[PDB]
Amino acid sequence: KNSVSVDLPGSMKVLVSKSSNADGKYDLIATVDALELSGTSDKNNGSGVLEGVKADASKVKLTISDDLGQTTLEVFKSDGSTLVSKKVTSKDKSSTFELFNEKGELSFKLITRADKSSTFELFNEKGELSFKLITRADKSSTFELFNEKGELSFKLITRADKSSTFELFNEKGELSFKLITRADGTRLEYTGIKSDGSGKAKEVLKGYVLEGTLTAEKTTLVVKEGTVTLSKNISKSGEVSVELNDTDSSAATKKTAAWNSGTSTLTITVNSKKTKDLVFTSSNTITVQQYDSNGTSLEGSAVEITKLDEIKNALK
Amino acid sequence: KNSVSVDLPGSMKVLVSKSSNADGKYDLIATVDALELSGTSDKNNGSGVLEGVKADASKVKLTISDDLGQTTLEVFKSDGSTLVSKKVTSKDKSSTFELFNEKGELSFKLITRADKSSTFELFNEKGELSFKLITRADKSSTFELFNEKGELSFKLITRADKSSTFELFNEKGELSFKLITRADGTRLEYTGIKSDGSGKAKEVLKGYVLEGTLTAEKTTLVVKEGTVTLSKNISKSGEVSVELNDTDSSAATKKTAAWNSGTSTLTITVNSKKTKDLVFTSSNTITVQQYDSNGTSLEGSAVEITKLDEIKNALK
Repeated sequence: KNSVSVDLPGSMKVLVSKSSNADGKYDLIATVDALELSGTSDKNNGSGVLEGVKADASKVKLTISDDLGQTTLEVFKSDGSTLVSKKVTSKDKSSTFELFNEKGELSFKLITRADKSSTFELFNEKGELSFKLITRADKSSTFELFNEKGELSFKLITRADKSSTFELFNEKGELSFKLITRADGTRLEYTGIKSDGSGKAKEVLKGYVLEGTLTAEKTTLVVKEGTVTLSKNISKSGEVSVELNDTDSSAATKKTAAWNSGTSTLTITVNSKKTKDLVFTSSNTITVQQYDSNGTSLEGSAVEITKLDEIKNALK
Repeated sequence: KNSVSVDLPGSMKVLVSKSSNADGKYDLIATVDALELSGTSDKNNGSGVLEGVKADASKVKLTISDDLGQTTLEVFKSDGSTLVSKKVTSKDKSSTFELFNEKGELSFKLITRADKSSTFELFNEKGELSFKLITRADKSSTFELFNEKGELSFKLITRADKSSTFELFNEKGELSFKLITRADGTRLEYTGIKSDGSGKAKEVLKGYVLEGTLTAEKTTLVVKEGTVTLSKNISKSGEVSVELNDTDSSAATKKTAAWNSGTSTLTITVNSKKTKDLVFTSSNTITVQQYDSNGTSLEGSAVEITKLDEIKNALK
């Protein structure tokens, strides 16, 4: 009737009486949704057990630890045993919530972190895990889906800059198809992936697309023109490196190339003179600039390429 | 060899040869991803069929309708029968896309409407719906998860203003649990929903919660103090209306109340004078203001209630 209001983990509040009762203990009052829960503690700091019974004989039990460092809120059906919901909170939430179905079986679990990381686990009518939503502080995401065989059937990975990774899984739960949408809407598509992770690959750029294969730790993309093969390689890391071979054997026309990962530039040489620099830009575009008749300095401006034809023209 | 470019549905380009080929027909060129497609048409406008073979013998077929109003893009495996992918675009995107597994069965289907809108659909083992994502033009997204019988298992709706509806379904795919989160963070939840819509309902406001019942047409939330019941009804749509009954028989003390929906104000009367205005606001708060001793005008300011007890003091 006169006493203090302490705060509790979860932004809940408890009023403790500052004067004992018959048994030397202290009265607790707290309002869960619309019920006024009450209890008795030896302690006088707001810790203890509070219980209440709903208009529909539904039991509510609220436990606060000695050091006010944890709260458990349990709701039971009218038989005081099979539960409706369970919420556990420390600091600074740090949280775990559980909703059960009308049957007392678990329907979903939400684990919420201090930084505000979610892991959402949802459970199906058979008691298995159907899907999972992971969210980390920066809002980047993982949506995982499962099937009868207790394996992945689909996964979407989002990053706050839009960029995503889209995956589909085969009969045995092995990856068979992957689509990586970049920042700028450029895409890498992987198809027919095998148990050993080999497959077909395809890079969709602005106005043209490059094709090739998937292996071990790399993707190899290839453009052919007469006797020349230009290769773009993307490693496990996402390391881009470029190479060129020419089967033509006459030192007058044979192209040879040098790659410089520092500047992301492939330099083509013919007849001991530099001819072109191909630049692989951080905007997932290629540019092409020619050198002088000396092959010592670059002339004009770098030219942004539009279509596979122009890539082939620089290889001619 | 080549002479005149034409633009096509689904951001493509065809090179039609001005003047006939070797037989009155016209030669056509288009580049689908990394492949040169070639064809011959009667018409010289950019219409016709273009085929080609990938390096892995997969076959590509581009069909452009005679008026340039439909394109059809298809990829087969070697064998030219079992499809890899099928895109059909029109005026003006307006497009459906389809992807098939290694067996030629359908894996996903993306339909994108003219107004940038889109339904996405994912399939399982016996080619039936696992999930659907429907995104309307104004961003509003809808996620639908189906159980292994193709009844609903989970549904999530996010409106343009971040307000949402979260729904869970039972073994018969009837709704059992509904969570409406409003734009302001307040919530309406409904549990144990039966096959006729009835259930328990809660409204989580800032500081307190009101409890009561759901019915085929309406929510009814109920606070009692002594002989008096105050009822908040939220409708089929979402119209709030409030009513008050007092079982008290003495005219000296019995409350009666007038609802005024245009102002969202409940006015309580006792002994033929007005006493209080409960005002239900568009911020989902309640406020109380007393009348002067005449019961003819309002004294002081309106006070915002922060907990249930207060509503209940108001009702004494």
